[PDB]
Amino acid sequence: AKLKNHTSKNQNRKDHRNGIKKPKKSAYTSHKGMCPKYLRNLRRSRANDPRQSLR
Amino acid sequence: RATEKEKRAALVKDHAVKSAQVYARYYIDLVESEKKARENALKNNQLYVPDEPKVYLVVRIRGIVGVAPKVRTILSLLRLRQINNAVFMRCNKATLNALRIVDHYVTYGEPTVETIRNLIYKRGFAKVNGQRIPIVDNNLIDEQLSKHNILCAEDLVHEIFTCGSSFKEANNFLWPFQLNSAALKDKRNNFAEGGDFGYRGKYINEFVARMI
Amino acid sequence: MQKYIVYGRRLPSEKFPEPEVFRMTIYAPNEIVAKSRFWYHLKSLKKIKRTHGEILDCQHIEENGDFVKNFGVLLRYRSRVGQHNMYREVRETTSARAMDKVYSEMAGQCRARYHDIQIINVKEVADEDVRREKVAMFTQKGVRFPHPCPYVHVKRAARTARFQDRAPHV
Amino acid sequence: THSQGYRCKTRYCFARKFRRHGMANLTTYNRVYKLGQYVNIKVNGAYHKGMPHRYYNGRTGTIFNIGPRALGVQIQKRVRGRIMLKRINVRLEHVHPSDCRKNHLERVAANDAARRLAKETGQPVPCLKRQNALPRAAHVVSIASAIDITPLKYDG
Amino acid sequence: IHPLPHKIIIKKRKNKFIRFQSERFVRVKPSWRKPRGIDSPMRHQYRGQRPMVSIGYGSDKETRFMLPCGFFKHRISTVHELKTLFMNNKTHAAQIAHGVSARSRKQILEEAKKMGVRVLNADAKLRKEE
Amino acid sequence: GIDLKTGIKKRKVERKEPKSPNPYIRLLHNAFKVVYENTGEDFTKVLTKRLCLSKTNRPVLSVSRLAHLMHKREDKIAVVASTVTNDERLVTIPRMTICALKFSATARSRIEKAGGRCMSFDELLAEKPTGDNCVLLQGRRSCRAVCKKFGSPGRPNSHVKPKGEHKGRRGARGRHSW
RNA sequence: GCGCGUGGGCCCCUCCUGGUAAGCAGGACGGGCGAGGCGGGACGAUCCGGACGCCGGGCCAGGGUGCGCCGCCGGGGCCCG
Repeated sequence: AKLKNHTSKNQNRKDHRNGIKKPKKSAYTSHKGMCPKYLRNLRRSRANDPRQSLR
Repeated sequence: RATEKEKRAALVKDHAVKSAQVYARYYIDLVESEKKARENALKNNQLYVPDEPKVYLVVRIRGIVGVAPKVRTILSLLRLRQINNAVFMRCNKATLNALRIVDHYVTYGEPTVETIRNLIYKRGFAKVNGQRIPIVDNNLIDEQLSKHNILCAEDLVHEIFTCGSSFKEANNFLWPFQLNSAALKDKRNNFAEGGDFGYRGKYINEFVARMI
Repeated sequence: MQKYIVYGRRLPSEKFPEPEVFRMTIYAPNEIVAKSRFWYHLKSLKKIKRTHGEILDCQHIEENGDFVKNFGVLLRYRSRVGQHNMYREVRETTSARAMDKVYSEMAGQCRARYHDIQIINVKEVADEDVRREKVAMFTQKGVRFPHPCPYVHVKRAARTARFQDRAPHV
Repeated sequence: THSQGYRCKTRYCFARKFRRHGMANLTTYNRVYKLGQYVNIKVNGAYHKGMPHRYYNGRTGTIFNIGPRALGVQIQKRVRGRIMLKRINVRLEHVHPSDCRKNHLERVAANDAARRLAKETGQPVPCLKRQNALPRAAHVVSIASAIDITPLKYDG
Repeated sequence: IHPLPHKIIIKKRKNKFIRFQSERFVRVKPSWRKPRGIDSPMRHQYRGQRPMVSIGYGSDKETRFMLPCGFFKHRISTVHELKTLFMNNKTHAAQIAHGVSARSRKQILEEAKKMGVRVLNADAKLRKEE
Repeated sequence: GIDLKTGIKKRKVERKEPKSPNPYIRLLHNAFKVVYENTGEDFTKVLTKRLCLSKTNRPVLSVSRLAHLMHKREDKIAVVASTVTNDERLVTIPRMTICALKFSATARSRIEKAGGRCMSFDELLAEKPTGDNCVLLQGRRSCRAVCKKFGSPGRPNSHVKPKGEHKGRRGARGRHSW
């Protein structure tokens, strides 16, 4: 018949067992959702002089 | 190179003989200075407030069962992981504020030099390579704390009693003191309500003497 | 049980470089409880919380107690109904010793513990000024009374294992 | 909750202040923003385009993107045991500059100023580390006029 | 016939750790089995229950396996097998196996007598003269 | 009795030994571990552990990778803890000393024909045990096909590929398919 | 990286919703039992202390100290637990 609809007890403990994990370091610098124009300029700018890896 | 162990012993022993003679005179200068300063104040209808405590001895009085998640974290940082364990703390606003959160699980106060020496010599053990090694000789203190300028055992007792610059390194060096059972009376009321938890002040020394 | 004169003042401020000093005569078991009571009072009477102020000096005043004097204590206790005011007189050698007798008779008769009772004042009253008869009867020059509890010499019988040959006379 | 639409439980959150209804002060648009700047997100109810969710109100973040009419902000949301960087695009009105690092920025410069003197006049350097209050000190205080205080008799 | 001096042998439990409920039923043999029941009083170690086998009961490594005579046991079945005890086994002692017949026990015991090796069962199967 | 779980992140297992039945690998690991213990050099510690790693952890380095990796430093000896496989695509291989656990037949011939030396871990222990004029080089560990298919294909930010043919349009034709 | 069990929970503390209420139903922070020996609460799953290898000595928590039943006295007040 009727069982528990919802509980939150222990869920915080379970989260903190090994958790509270910070989100990577690459994510903080990723170019996802950045301005398409700014990113094109960055590529053109870093494609000239010492930064350039074009050979 | 095998020799020089005796030469270090000579320098370490020399620092020890001079330090005990000088430190004891320093400790007796304090009583004369405080009593005279209080006399001078008394003549001028003034009160000499003494320095607010610089170091506290904190002893866990409750066990590991049912501890709150925050209280567990603060007591772990205070190096109190088992009942009857004692550690020295440096009195700062941050340390004092966190002690209030874990007051129900500990009793604390300001230790005398006599209490300091007895814990350091009877129950003192060191943390070397994360190992609890007995403090039976001045050589061990010198091999880990001479960088912090603490060649001898009296040099250690001074660092803790007078909260010196090398207090963080010297207190960490001492392994949390493991002491005998506490007499207690009420562990749930506070020394201010007649129980034993919380600040006991000078009475921390009396409590610790039974557990050495 | 002790008798202390706890001095205290709010921490110096830019507005008030020198703050007013308060002195309180507090009877308590220990210095730590005495300083708690001082701040319980200053928190309410002067709006000075313990963290706001500082205790300049806690001074234990010991007393000479070679002669019995009548100490009158005015106090306020919170009962199951609410706060009440009461004046109790106790004849004792020292003011700390009479505070013990007052807190013994406040727990026994009024069922009020030390933290419920707040002592307004303690002041020695002379024989002429005693307003309470339980203290007045003793103040008269000559008091002759039979031993109040002469049967209390049954302490002797615990040692005897209660195997005495004759029933002891009182 | 039985209804969980974009703007649920936002009656007092996205409401304007007592006397602060109306259009935005033009400084909100005028204030210059730079990439990596710390920005505090406080939603303004009047402007409805680019509105961050009620979760994003009260969250400090960094500007990943500076774009036409909109600032992309990276805020960290703890979902379960993992804190996740969430990249949101918020219009000018609902974002504000943050003074989070201002005390650090102030301290860095003050530390250098004392050090600059330590290189020149007064060569010894004062400790440039914050101290957590410390346990008072000694001092002699004149009891002189000390008011004798007594607990006052109960009134009522 | 005499071993190295050795350190006092201390046995943590003299008794043999009987299984639980082995007295009540003949079907339950006394060989120890870990109690593994949802409501097993033995596994909950409530007061008054039998003791539980654990590594804490282990004997000192230095004196373990040693027999009451201060010697360790090597089970010999032949006179060539008396070569283990021959290679300077001053600590060990020899037990002849049960299968070895009295004819062969006599030869093994003579070799042991020359070597000085102590034989634990030196009266075994010695019934008069065959 | 003692709360020892508040700040401790639990023991982390590592390969303190080579699980290899191969005698020669066990004999070399013990050999270089004894050197590391007596002389505490990083080169001998990294080699000691590299020998204990599993085959998947240790990938092959080709004779075209080693040529490119040692282009600036032909003098330095290239120490590989796996197998050197030849790259026929590199027509001409440069001459260098290489010390590897194994060398394929073609890769032993090509380096020797070039005038280079194929040394062995025993020759390294005898000639340069601490690692003077030597570089520890590794193959690409993510080169494994299995490594490429790890993940959750079907999640938006997976960039993985499904295991099996699939042959259908739901979830595969776009972020909005499904 | 591989994978298992689990997805009927229930109690305590405090904060709550429906109900006259319920050892009733439904929620929240932490803790506990589940899966926690042991001493106490006369008895009890969860209470109060304490969280466990095998032992010897010492200390003493909680709770008590007429006798069953280990361990108590001294002082002040009250009095048909």
